[PDB]
Amino acid sequence: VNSFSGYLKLTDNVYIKNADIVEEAKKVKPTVVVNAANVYLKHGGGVAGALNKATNNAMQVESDDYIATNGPLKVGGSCVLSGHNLAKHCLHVVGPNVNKGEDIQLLKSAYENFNQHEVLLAPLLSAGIFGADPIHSLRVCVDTVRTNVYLAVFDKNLYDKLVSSFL
Ligand SMILES: c1csc(C[C@H]2CCN(c3ncnc4[nH]ccc34)C2)n1
Repeated sequence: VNSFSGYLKLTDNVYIKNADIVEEAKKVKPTVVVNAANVYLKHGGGVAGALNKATNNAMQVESDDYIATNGPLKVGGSCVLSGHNLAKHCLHVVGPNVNKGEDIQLLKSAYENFNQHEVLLAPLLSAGIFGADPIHSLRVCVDTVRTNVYLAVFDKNLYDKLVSSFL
């Protein structure tokens, strides 16, 4: 028994809610919150810019040191950094950017990173400003992640659409 509240159960291991991931994180303080990162860990908008603002820019400061030491992530890759005031850890995961010509099959690789963590609070990936279809994306999540994932969907019309169209 964990502390997530109000989620709809989609499968044995996937749960969903119409919620802002930042508000969910502040309330639950989960072991792992997933960020929808880019390869440079430049947190400008969407999930990344909202989480980072909620950390008072501490996430960006930590991220810039990570990049200076290690170089960029791979599309489909991830790194574990601090969760600051939002979670114990933040798993920064890079989904493909279809508006950069990046292969959408890399979305499955991106979700595979979630399997290294028993429980996660996460958004939908190479959703929002990353330009992917949020049906196909939910489907890849369900068919790839085997650990327990709590999805926070910010847009109400996407959520109602995702739930009503979920096979
Ligand atoms: C509607 C318009 S763009 C879009 C797709 C993604 C971009 C923003 N995303 C979030 N997901 C969960 N919590 C969040 N909090 C802030 C942003 C956000 C999903 N949904």
